[PDB]
Amino acid sequence: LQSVGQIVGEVLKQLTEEKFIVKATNGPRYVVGCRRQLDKSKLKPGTRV
Amino acid sequence: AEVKGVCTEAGMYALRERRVHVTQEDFEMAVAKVMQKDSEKNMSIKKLWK
Amino acid sequence: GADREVQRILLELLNQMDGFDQNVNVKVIMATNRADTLDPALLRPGRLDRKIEFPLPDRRQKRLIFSTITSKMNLSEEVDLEDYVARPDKISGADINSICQESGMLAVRENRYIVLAKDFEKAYKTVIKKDEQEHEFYK
Amino acid sequence: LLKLFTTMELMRWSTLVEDYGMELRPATDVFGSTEEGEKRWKDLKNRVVEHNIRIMAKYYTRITMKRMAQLLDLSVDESEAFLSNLVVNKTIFAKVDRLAGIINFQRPKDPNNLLNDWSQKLNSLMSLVNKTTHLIAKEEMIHNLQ
Amino acid sequence: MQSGIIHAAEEKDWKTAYSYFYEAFEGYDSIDSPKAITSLKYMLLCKIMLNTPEDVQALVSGKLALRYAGRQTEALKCVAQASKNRSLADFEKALTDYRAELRDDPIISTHLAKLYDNLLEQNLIRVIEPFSRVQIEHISSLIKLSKADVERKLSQMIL
Amino acid sequence: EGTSADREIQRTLMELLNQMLHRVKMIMATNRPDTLDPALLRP
Amino acid sequence: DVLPPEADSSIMMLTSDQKPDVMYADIGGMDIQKQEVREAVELPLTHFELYKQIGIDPPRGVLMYGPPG
Repeated sequence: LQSVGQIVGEVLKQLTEEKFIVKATNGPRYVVGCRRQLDKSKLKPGTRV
Repeated sequence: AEVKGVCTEAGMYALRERRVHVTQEDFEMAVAKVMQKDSEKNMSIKKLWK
Repeated sequence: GADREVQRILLELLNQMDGFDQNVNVKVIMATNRADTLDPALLRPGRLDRKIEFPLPDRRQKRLIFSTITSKMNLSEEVDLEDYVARPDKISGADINSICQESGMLAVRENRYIVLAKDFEKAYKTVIKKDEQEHEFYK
Repeated sequence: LLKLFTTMELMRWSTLVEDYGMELRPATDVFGSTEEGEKRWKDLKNRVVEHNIRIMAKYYTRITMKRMAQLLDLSVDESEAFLSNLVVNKTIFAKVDRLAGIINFQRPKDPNNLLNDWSQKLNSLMSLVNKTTHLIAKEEMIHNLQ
Repeated sequence: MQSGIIHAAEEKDWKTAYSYFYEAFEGYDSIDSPKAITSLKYMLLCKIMLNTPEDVQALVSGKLALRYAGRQTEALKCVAQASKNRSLADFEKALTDYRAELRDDPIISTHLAKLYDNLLEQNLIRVIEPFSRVQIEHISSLIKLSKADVERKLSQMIL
Repeated sequence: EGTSADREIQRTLMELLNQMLHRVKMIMATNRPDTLDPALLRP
Repeated sequence: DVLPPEADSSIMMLTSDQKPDVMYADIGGMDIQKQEVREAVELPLTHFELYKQIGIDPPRGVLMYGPPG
């Protein structure tokens, strides 16, 4: 009940430390922010998100 | 294009000796380098046709 | 169809390397194992104005390669790299590296970190790999 | 022995040898004195010296070479050589003024670092006084109810 | 030999310099010409300058480099051992002992002098790192040189 | 100058050759070494 | 706000991770090839004033051909 599904996409460019250009597969491409508990270094182009 | 490459290679040879010169020697060497024709050397395939 | 698509790839490459909209500071390097088959238009001073050749190592280059590889490597005092360098063959850099590498593994299996001349001789034979059984009438 | 080598205090090698030399007088190594390959006694002496160096570097800023030697149980020159070897190995930081023998462990003090330390002291003071005023408010605000 | 000399002098490609010197040595040995000991000396000098003196003795104990053995290779052996031990005093002792071979020959003397200066610089750095104020006398005693020479070298380094 | 399919196969070889880096060991299996490309057989 | 040009390139350059670990010195000999490639793609980008003062378009483009290995 208190869970909701996320949106699968793929990074395209590590923009400014907080901004990531992520292409939602079968859809548009956004610029999005990264939540607190994550490895920005781990996040690299082509990684799923 | 080959002529422009000849000029470029003559300039490159001049640069090789930290120079600002260009001379007949450099131009001739550049011509030889740029027009590197890969011929055939068996001489039999060459002399088939009298 | 497919070969025409390949030709269009080639033509786009030519046109981008030297076309109407000239580039600046976009230096390009390309490597191939067979320079004869390449298109005569993508060999034109202005697009490929160097055409560097990478011949098989000469005696001197063989010596330099052997020195550079046998560095960072414990080596026996009885080894004569001069013999291997002088022996005229067609050994390339990759197979010289393979000679040294398999001599190393032979020594490891022989329980020894300092390779001997027997170990090299073995590696040299196993890399030269001289093909034989050539139907002799050809000679 | 293990307690001494895990506690943070200097132990003089002379006292340790007049205490625990029993080893080989028992066990199988670090012999008090024996065959050359197993007279590691010198290695143990070096370990004691290194532990003393660590303790001094932790708990000093300016130790004269004379005092350092007479505390480490080695000549002044021997201690100088050992300390130089440690410094080269980068295990310890210590700058030796040999003109007056003024061995100093104080790393160069950047003004940035000094003022940052002062500001950190101020921040800790303010947080501590805030917590104390909260606790004392509770204290008086309970007891004066009686 | 000339190509090896040029490579050694100009671009610091000592590997190629040694290669060319060895080619010259093979040629001169095959001819049986007297001008092979110079090539052997230059090969040993290249080996030393490569910061791998351990191989100089191996090369000296070679298949071809035995007929020319003598003071010419003894001097290089002494220089190699001095460099390997980083003993400036023994280095200078070998230089003065074999002044005839190591010195009076420019192509080798200049390189050996440059190596001497570089080694002196490195030793000074190593011995001065564990300090913040030292007596030039103490440094000179540590490094086995003279006070005036160490002072002049230190002044040049500082400048 | 093989056929279009042959050139496609050569391109596939060529891609494999170039892509072929860390802790990825490789075993081949074949009944013929004659057809093998000299570059693909390189040590 | 306009994003930096070619964001979403779909083609990625070499980051610090890739950075092949090979020197100019970890290559036996090859003085000629090293010099040619350096003049083609290194000297023009490092010291361009040297080329300009001579009045040359740097030789952009270089082919490397030879037997495998």
